[PDB]
Amino acid sequence: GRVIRAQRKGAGSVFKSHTHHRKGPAKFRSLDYGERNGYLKGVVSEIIHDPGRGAPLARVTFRHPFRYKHQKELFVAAEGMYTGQFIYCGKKANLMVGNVLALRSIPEGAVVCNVEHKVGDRGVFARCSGDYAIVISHNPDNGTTRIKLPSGAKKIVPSGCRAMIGQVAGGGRTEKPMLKAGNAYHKYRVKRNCWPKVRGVAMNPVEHPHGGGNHQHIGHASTVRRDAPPGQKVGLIAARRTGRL
RNA sequence: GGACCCGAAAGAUGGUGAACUAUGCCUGAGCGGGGCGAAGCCAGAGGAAACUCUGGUGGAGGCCCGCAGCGAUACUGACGUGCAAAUCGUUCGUCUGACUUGGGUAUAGGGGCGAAAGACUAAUCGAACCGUCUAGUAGCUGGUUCCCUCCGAAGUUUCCCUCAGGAUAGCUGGAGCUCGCGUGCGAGUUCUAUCGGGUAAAGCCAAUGAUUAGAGGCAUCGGGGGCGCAACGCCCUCGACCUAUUCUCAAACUUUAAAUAGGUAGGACGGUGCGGCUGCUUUGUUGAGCCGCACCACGGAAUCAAGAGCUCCAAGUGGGCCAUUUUUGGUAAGCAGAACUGGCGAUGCGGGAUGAACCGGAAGCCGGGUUACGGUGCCAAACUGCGCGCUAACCUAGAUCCC
RNA sequence: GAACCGGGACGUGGCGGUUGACGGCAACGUUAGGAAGUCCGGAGACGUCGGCGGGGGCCUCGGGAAGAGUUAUCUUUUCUGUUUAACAGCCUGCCCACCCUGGAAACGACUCAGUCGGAGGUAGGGUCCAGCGGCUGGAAGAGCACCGCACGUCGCGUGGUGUCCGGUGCGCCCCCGGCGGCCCUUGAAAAUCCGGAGGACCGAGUGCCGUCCACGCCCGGUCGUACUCAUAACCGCAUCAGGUCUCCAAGGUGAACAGCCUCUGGUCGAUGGAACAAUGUAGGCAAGGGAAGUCGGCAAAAUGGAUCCGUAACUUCGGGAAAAGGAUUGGCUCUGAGGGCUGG
RNA sequence: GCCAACUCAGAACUGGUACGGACAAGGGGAAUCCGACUGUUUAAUUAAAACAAAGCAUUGCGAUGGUCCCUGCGGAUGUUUACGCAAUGUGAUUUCUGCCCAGUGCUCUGAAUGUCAAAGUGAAGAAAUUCAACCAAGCGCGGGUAAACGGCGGGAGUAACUAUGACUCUCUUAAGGUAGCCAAAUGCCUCGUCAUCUAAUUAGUGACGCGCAUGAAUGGAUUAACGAGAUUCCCACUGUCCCUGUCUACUAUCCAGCGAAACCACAGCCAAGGGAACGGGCUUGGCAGAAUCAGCGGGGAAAGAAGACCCUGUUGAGCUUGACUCUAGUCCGACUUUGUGAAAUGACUUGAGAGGGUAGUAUAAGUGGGAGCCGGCGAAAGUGAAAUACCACUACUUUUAACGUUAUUUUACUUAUUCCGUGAAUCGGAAGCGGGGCACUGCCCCUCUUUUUGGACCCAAGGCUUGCUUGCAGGCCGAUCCGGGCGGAAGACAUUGUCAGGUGGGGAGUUUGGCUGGGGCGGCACAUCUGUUAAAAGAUAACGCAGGGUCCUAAGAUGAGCUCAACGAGAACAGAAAUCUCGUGUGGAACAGAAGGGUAAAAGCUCGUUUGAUUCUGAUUUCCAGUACGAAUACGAACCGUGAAAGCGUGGCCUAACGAUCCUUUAGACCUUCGGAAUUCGAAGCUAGAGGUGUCAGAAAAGUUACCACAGGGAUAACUGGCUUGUGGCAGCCAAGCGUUCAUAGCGACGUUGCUUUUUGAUCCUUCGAUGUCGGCUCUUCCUAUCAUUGUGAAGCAGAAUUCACCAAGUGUUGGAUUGUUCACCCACCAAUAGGGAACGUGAGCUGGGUUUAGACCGUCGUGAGACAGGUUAGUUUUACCCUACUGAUGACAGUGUCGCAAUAGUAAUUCAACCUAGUACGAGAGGAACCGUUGAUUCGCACAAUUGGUCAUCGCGCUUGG
Ligand SMILES: [K+]
Ligand SMILES: [K+]
Ligand SMILES: [K+]
Ligand SMILES: [K+]
Ligand SMILES: [K+]
Ligand SMILES: [K+]
Ligand SMILES: [K+]
Ligand SMILES: [K+]
Ligand SMILES: [K+]
Ligand SMILES: [K+]
Ligand SMILES: [K+]
Ligand SMILES: [K+]
Ligand SMILES: [K+]
Ligand SMILES: [K+]
Ligand SMILES: [K+]
Ligand SMILES: [K+]
Ligand SMILES: [K+]
Ligand SMILES: [K+]
Ligand SMILES: [K+]
Ligand SMILES: [K+]
Ligand SMILES: [K+]
Ligand SMILES: [K+]
Ligand SMILES: [K+]
Ligand SMILES: [K+]
Ligand SMILES: [K+]
Ligand SMILES: [K+]
Ligand SMILES: [K+]
Ligand SMILES: [K+]
Ligand SMILES: [K+]
Ligand SMILES: [K+]
Ligand SMILES: [K+]
Ligand SMILES: [K+]
Ligand SMILES: [K+]
Ligand SMILES: [K+]
Ligand SMILES: [K+]
Ligand SMILES: [K+]
Ligand SMILES: [K+]
Ligand SMILES: [K+]
Ligand SMILES: [K+]
Ligand SMILES: [K+]
Ligand SMILES: [K+]
Ligand SMILES: [K+]
Ligand SMILES: [K+]
Ligand SMILES: [K+]
Ligand SMILES: [K+]
Ligand SMILES: [K+]
Ligand SMILES: [K+]
Ligand SMILES: [K+]
Ligand SMILES: [K+]
Ligand SMILES: [K+]
Ligand SMILES: [K+]
Ligand SMILES: [Mg+2]
Ligand SMILES: [Mg+2]
Ligand SMILES: [Mg+2]
Ligand SMILES: [Mg+2]
Ligand SMILES: [Mg+2]
Ligand SMILES: [Mg+2]
Ligand SMILES: [Mg+2]
Ligand SMILES: [Mg+2]
Ligand SMILES: [Mg+2]
Ligand SMILES: [Mg+2]
Ligand SMILES: [Mg+2]
Ligand SMILES: [Mg+2]
Ligand SMILES: [Mg+2]
Ligand SMILES: [Mg+2]
Ligand SMILES: [Mg+2]
Ligand SMILES: [Mg+2]
Ligand SMILES: [Mg+2]
Ligand SMILES: [Mg+2]
Ligand SMILES: [Mg+2]
Ligand SMILES: [Mg+2]
Ligand SMILES: [Mg+2]
Ligand SMILES: [Mg+2]
Ligand SMILES: [Mg+2]
Ligand SMILES: [Mg+2]
Ligand SMILES: [Mg+2]
Ligand SMILES: [Mg+2]
Ligand SMILES: [Mg+2]
Repeated sequence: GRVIRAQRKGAGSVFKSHTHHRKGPAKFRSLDYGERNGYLKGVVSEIIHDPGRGAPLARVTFRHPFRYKHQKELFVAAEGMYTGQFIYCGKKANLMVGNVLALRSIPEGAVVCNVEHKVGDRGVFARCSGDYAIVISHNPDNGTTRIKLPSGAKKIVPSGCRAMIGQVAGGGRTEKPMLKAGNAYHKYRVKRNCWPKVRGVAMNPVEHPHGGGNHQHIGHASTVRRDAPPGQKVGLIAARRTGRL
C-alpha cells in the first residue's frame, strides 16, 4: 500500500544527479561552415578529471571563425591525446586520433568515439571510458553510414554526422575490484543517491511485491510484463529468458 | 428525524507541520598518546652463476590498544507517585573514516523518507497533527429524578443470515359496551349412557425375532466304531430331521391388555299432527332440506355459579430455574434434555441452627383467643411430666424428610 | 594620541615630449613616466593524511637589579614582575622559483624520506618571493614595579629609581614553507581587484598637452551593540543530576588535553541538628575448600605498565601474536656511549 | 678553548624481597554454530545469526528509447550514452552450482481464423431494427526460457547363503535428490545408536543415516582473520556457595522548619456451617480491655487498566490473492488532426476455357426428349444404384480485362504536425579565378585559399570615382550574380481529442452464513419422511437411537381372467438348483425406493381398450399465527377413458420426493392502453405455466493478522475452588489355585464391595470495567495410606537377614552430574534417603531458564499475506506510608517502692558409631547377634569470647607512591 523505491525515483528531490563539481557538458563544436567545408584547428590546453565520469575531458581552444575572440570547447578525451596537441575538426581534417571528422570522410573499419546521431547534435554515441564505435559501410545513394555501437548493435546514421577518431581514454577502469563498500560509497557519492541497495525480499509487503513471508523468497515469478503498471513492474522486466547462458 | 441521556474501533472533506527524527544537496567546524610495520630507498654477506640472505631507512591500512567525540553490551544494578514521561552508577562498542557535528536548503500524509526495525515523519505512526461532516451508527454496557391506591405477567408458538435482536400468537392493563339477579347460552369437578386407545402388566406352552436342556421315533441321500472284499448287508455313538416337552427374553415384537388421562350427550335452538315450496332426489308429492298453522312441553342428573358475552388500544415478556412422580444420553455430576402438576423468579412470615425451591402457610394497622409445621435439660417460650423395653460405644456411642 | 579606507574637487611642486622616463647582459630595479572601442591572463580559488623546516605566543634554565616569603637550623636560596600596538621608512632575504659564466663518468650533488643534472649538475656570482624577522619613528611622555613628600574632611596631588644580559628544546597553541602518500572520491561560484595584447586619437616653444608622483583641502548614511549562554537568564509544564554549536588552555608525575596533586580564576550553592537499631543503597575484607551455588561463573576476583628471553596448531602467507610460557623493576654512589660554536 | 640535552647500557653499595609501592592498566587455553571482514538497525524491553557490503549472476534499454513522476502542461535519470542508466537475486576468498519447460509466469521475424468490440460494408423491412460477411490487439495452438516462481515420487523383475540391486521394463506429473551435508539454528519417534569427555552428562564433541520434513546463487560444502553474537570443556581466580561475620558513607531512625500522592460502599481478630459451590458482616462456637512506636510482607480473592488471551456483534483496520464489483496506467481499432499523387496484390461482378468414380475405360459427375440425332453415337451390353449420340444449366478445383465494389501493401510531395542545432553567420542555382584531358577554340572533369612548432590574427590597405579643392566627406571594386526556405530529420505517419476491446491487487470499495456440551476441525440434528424414545387422545427435547432432491406412456386409468412364497409326492438327460403333473398353501410372495401400515375371484401376475397425469375456479385437512408454500381430501361445473352395467378414474395403494417479490420467456382473446386523431410495426397490460433461490418464508461474496482496534460477554474456553470418580491411586470379601505336603506363613485366578481427590477426564456454578499465568530458591505449618527411629504380635522366624501385621505423625528424611524442567535417570553418603496438603502453599518474597507480544534463522505447509500441540537466538517483573495479622517497643492495670505468688499460653531435644559383651548365644559348616557398662559423634537448640580464626577509618604504630 506504499509507493515503492523505484516509483519514488521519478519524482526526484533526493535522486537527482549530483553535478555541483562537474565541468559542464562535453560536446563537439556547433556545426558551422568551416567544419562543413574545410577544417578548423584547435589546441588542447588541458586534460581534466570530470567527477562522476570515468573518461577524462580535454579543454580545446579554437580561433573563432568570424569574431575576434577565443572559442573554448570541452571534448571527451580520446586515448593518446596530450596538452599542446593540435586538433583538426572538419570534413577535410586528416584521419588522425583526436581529429573530429564527418563520417563520410572516415574509411570503413575506423575506430571512432562520440558519434553524432543527428547531424549537428555534437555527439551522443560511444562516450564512456574505453568505448568506441566502428564504421562498417557507407551508402552513397541515401547518404547514410552504418556503425557498430559498443553494445554490438548496428545503427544507420546520416553520413554528415561527426565523430572523433580513436577510442575514449580511461579504458579498463571496471576491471579493478573495489574490495570494500567505502569505494562504492565514494564512487556513487558524486553520481546520485542509488547506493546501497536493499533487496526487495528484505522489505515488508507494504513497500514491495517481494516483501513479506516467514521465509525470504519472492513467492512468484520474478519476470514481469512489459505493460505491468508502475509499482508492480519489479524484478526481471520483460525477460526473454533467464539463468545462465 | 440528534429522538430518553452519555459512549466506539472507523469513514469523508479541507488545511498545518522535516525547531525531533529519516534521506539527498550547499557551506563551515572537530577527532590525545601508543602498537603492528606494506610499497619505495641505502648498505653489507653467501654463491661458479642463477639468485638468496642480513641490517637499516620509510610510514601504507574502511589495521590494533586507547583519550575527546559518537554510541549503548551487562548488572536483567539504582530509580521505578524518579533528578528524569528513558535519567543515574559501574561496565561496555568504535574512534582518519561507509567518521562526528552546526547552519542553510529540498522531499509532506496512502504522501515523504528508510544500509529495511513497519523504522522515522515535533513524547503522536501497520497511515501524523488541526478544524469540519458530527449530537456519525451501535441488536451492546451504564444511568433514567415525588407519594399512596387498584390490577398485574413472561422466559412459551411460528417466521426471520434468525441464536445477546425483531416481528408474530399467548400471558397483562386501560377503556368500555351488550345484557342478567338465580328462571343462569357458564364450569381445569363428579354422576349416568355411550365411543377411541396399545403404555404399565402379561405372552412365547400364539405370528416375527432371540435362546437352554434333555425325552421318544425316522432316512437307497451326514461324520464314526464293530461284524464285512462290496452289498439299496447288520448292531451301536454323535449329528442333523419329526413329535410332545423345557430354562430364559424384546424401545424400534405381539394374541390378550389395565390404572390414569381423551372425545360425545343428558330439552325451551324440544316433541307431535296437518298444510305448503323446490330448478335437488325417486318408478312413485318416493325422499331431502326449508317454511306456516295447531297442541303439549314443572325447566328434565349432582354441585357450584364474588354473573355471562362482545369489542378497541396498548405495555412488558420471548436467557429461566427447582421439586414428587413418568423419563432419554451419560460411570456419574449441584451434568445435559423432555411429560403433568406445583413452586422460586415477582414473596414476606413460623419451622428445618444456618440456606430461592423442603414442611407449614401466603400478608392492610391493632387487642384477645386458638392452632399449622416444629418443639417443651440450658442456650430458648413450653415437663429434667406419666409409662414400657433396647443400647454401654477402652473408634469422637447416638441423636429426626430434602441434608 | 597616533593611523588607515572609499569618494569629490581643485592648488603648489615634481615628472615626460626623441609626443609618451631611466638603469641592468639577465632574472629584474626605480616614488612618476600616453591613450579609446576590442581582446587575453592571473588573484579571489579551495580535499585529506604523514615527515621535515621557519616565524609569533606560551612553557623552561642562568645572571643583574627591585620588592616580598622562610630564617630553633640550612638556604648568594623560595615567590612576583622585569612591557612595547596599528601604522611609515630602511635592512634582511628562510624553503622554493628564476638569471649570468662554464661544460660534467673515476659520475657527481643531495633529503628524515625523497630527488636533480648536456632539456646544462657540481661550482662561482646574482634576481625575486614570505615573514607573526631586525633597527628606527610611533615611544616612554605610556604601562608596570619599587622608594619618598603632601591634603590628612572633597588637590583624579606632587617627585625620583628600573624596566637589563644570555641559554635551551622530537616541548605545547597558532600561522607559514616545501616534499611525499591516497582516490573507479580530484575535493564551489560570483562580486571585486591587478596585469597584459593592440594603438584609432592626441602638443607645444616659452608656453601647450599629459601625468597611477608628493604635499595641501572637504565628506563619509541606515540598523544591531546592556546581559545570560547555562547543575537557576535557551528547551524539557520548574531555579529539573537530562538536552543544546564553538574559541583560549599553566606546573608536577607520567607515553599522554589518561588518572592523581597544584598555580591564575572561581567556589564551599545543594534545608540544618542528634543518634549510629533492623531492612536497604554504594564501597571493602574474610580462616579451610574453590563453582559443590546458579538455567547459565550473573556479580566479584584474578591479569594488567615498561625492559629482556620465548612463543604452537592453523593460515587466504597478510596473520594468529600481547599466543602460550619465564625473568626484572626502589633508593644511593658512580662508569661508558651518543653533540654544537670558535681558532690554522 | 667555550657551551649544550636527555636518552641508552653497565658496576658497586643499601633497605623487614620493598620497588609499574597511589594512580594508571589484557585473564589465558582446546573446540562447536552463525555471519567473511570494517559498517548499519527496532529514539523508550530485542544490537543479533537481522540490514548493508565488496564479489557473483540475471533482466530492460541505441534517445521516435529503458525505468519513473505528473490532473494537465511538462519533468527525474540527464552537465547522462552500454567500462552507461534502470530493475532483481545471491552475499568475501576457495570449490562446486546436478536433473526437470509438464504447472504458474515471462517471452517469440511461428501456423492459423477456433473466438474476438466499436466504427465501416451488404441484404430485407414502411422504418425503428434484425440478419450476414469483413473483422485490431488479446485469448487459444506452437516454440524458447530454471543464477524465473518452483519440483526432484512410486511400482515389477533381476548376481550361485541370506540381503541389496550394477542391469532391464514401467506409472502419476516434466524429472525423480547428483556432488555434498546431518538427530545440524534443519529428526517426530528421541534423552535415536556407537566412541569420547564425568564418579555420575536429556549438555559438548566425533562417527552412522530410506533424512517425520537436508541439498546445490529459494545457493551446497569448507574457510584464515574478525565478533559487547549462541554453545561445551580445561587452567587461573575468587564470599556464587559450604556459612555467615565484620567495617566505611548515605538513608531509615529522633528533632526544628516544610510537606504531597495513590486509595477509600461501610469497615476491619478467628474456626466451621451454609451461601453465587473460598465471609470482615449471616448461623454456631472460640473470645474480647484506653491510647501509642519501629518494622513486616500472610490476608484485604489490595492498587495500578471498562482482559490485549478466548468467544460474540449481521463493529473495524494493516496486509495478501485463484474472492465480488471497479479503477489510474498501458496495448490495440475507428473517427479527428489530415492535405496533395502513382502502382501492385487478394476477393467480389460478369465474361471464355480445362479436369473427375465406392464396382466399370468413360463427365452414369445431376437433370428431359432420348428411337432417332451431327461416315460418327444410342439401336445390342461388360460393370451396373444410374447411360455415352446431339443442348445447356447445376455442384467442386482451376486462368484474366472492358465496367464496377472491396481489402492489404509499396511508393512520391511538403506546407499541417513531430523532433534536432544555433548568439537562427555563407543554404539552393549559376557564373567567374586557377589545375587537368581531348581536339581545335569550343567541350568536359575538378578546388575555394588555413596541417613540421603549446605564437599573433578584429575595428581595410589599395585602386576608380564625386562634393571642393578638402576639417574631410559621399559612392563602386576590394568582399561574383541570382533566389522574398535560419540549417536539417521524420512526415500526412506519428501526436492531440472522443468512443471501442484487451490487460490491469499498481490502486479503490466490499464480503468471506448458521447450529454447535467454548471456538476450530468433524457432522447437518438448516427443507424433509418412517419406526422408536413418547409416559394406550393430541403435542412433546438432545450433535438420542435405526434408516430414508429421484424413478415410471407405464410403474397412470379401467375391465376381464388367474393366484403368490414355500413345502410334500412324481416325470430321461436333470443333480441342492432348468421344465412339467397333482396336493397343501391367511399371504410366510409381490406391490420402484427407507420403514410402518394396507391388499387374495386384489391393491399382486397376464391380457384387451385407453390417456381422469384433462379444463374451471371455489371449500376443507395437515403445517399453523389457525399466514403462505408443499401434499392430500370431499363436492360443484365441463369434456373424456373403461366396463354389459353399477361403478371407478382430477397421476403413482397411503404416509416424503420440493420454491415468493422483481425480471425474462411461453400459451390464451376478432381482449385493454401508448393520453391531439387514425392505420400498421414495436412496447406496455390481464389470466395460466416455465427459467430459483438445498442457508430450501428465497443477499450477489476469498483469505490473513504474532503489527493490530472497538462494543460487550463469566449467556463462553484457557487456572484454583465446587459436584462426580469413568480413568489414576489405595483397601476389603469368597476361595480355584501357588507355596517340597498345606486354600489363607506369604499370595489370591474367576467374580464381587468399597475408599481417596497429590492423576487425567466429565461439566461450566463463581471470576473477562483482570484473583499475576511453569519451575526452582526461601519459610512455616498440617496429614498418614509409616521410609528410618521407640514398643510389640506372626512366619516356610536355628543365628544373621528378610517378610506380614499392630499401637505410633515425637524426631528425621541428605550432598551431586544431565535437563527450565514437574517427572526421569545415574553417582555418593546415610538410620532413612516414605508419600502428600496448605488457591496444583508461597512473583507489592526473589528469580525469569521455559511457556506466551513486537526482531530474526531453519524445516514442513500455503500462489500469497502468513501458519505450525516443530526446533532456534535476543527480548522493561510497577506501588505499601492504609486496615488487619505477625514480630518486637512505650503506656494502661486508682499513692510510691521492694520482694513475691500465679491462672493461662509456648516448649526440645534427636540419631549414630566404636570398645566390651564376643568370634559368645545359635548354627554340621558357612556365618553370626543382643542387654548392661564405657568412650565419642550427628542434627538441632540456648548462650559465651579464656584460646585460635575473621573484621579496621583504634585512621594505633611503621613503611611507601604522586603532589
Ligand atoms: K499508496
Ligand atoms: K543512500
Ligand atoms: K542488498
Ligand atoms: K515474499
Ligand atoms: K531467498
Ligand atoms: K422519539
Ligand atoms: K533543524
Ligand atoms: K556538513
Ligand atoms: K493518513
Ligand atoms: K443482538
Ligand atoms: K399376555
Ligand atoms: K416367540
Ligand atoms: K415480543
Ligand atoms: K570556499
Ligand atoms: K596532497
Ligand atoms: K591593521
Ligand atoms: K595598454
Ligand atoms: K557593546
Ligand atoms: K549567544
Ligand atoms: K557451576
Ligand atoms: K541445568
Ligand atoms: K572499525
Ligand atoms: K561489524
Ligand atoms: K552489537
Ligand atoms: K545481510
Ligand atoms: K527518457
Ligand atoms: K535468481
Ligand atoms: K516447467
Ligand atoms: K513453461
Ligand atoms: K513426470
Ligand atoms: K559459495
Ligand atoms: K557482536
Ligand atoms: K520535622
Ligand atoms: K471455636
Ligand atoms: K456490531
Ligand atoms: K492498522
Ligand atoms: K496520423
Ligand atoms: K483500460
Ligand atoms: K489490480
Ligand atoms: K390415481
Ligand atoms: K435462510
Ligand atoms: K480483511
Ligand atoms: K475411583
Ligand atoms: K470454569
Ligand atoms: K476473567
Ligand atoms: K533445584
Ligand atoms: K541482548
Ligand atoms: K503499699
Ligand atoms: K508447661
Ligand atoms: K575477647
Ligand atoms: K579480634
Ligand atoms: Mg535467503
Ligand atoms: Mg533539519
Ligand atoms: Mg577494543
Ligand atoms: Mg397419554
Ligand atoms: Mg407445603
Ligand atoms: Mg394475636
Ligand atoms: Mg593515514
Ligand atoms: Mg616546559
Ligand atoms: Mg616612566
Ligand atoms: Mg601599450
Ligand atoms: Mg512551551
Ligand atoms: Mg616526562
Ligand atoms: Mg501528460
Ligand atoms: Mg488477431
Ligand atoms: Mg544422496
Ligand atoms: Mg555449515
Ligand atoms: Mg464450602
Ligand atoms: Mg470489558
Ligand atoms: Mg478493552
Ligand atoms: Mg446474528
Ligand atoms: Mg380385477
Ligand atoms: Mg416458479
Ligand atoms: Mg499350611
Ligand atoms: Mg496409621
Ligand atoms: Mg512428621
Ligand atoms: Mg514453497
Ligand atoms: Mg501447656
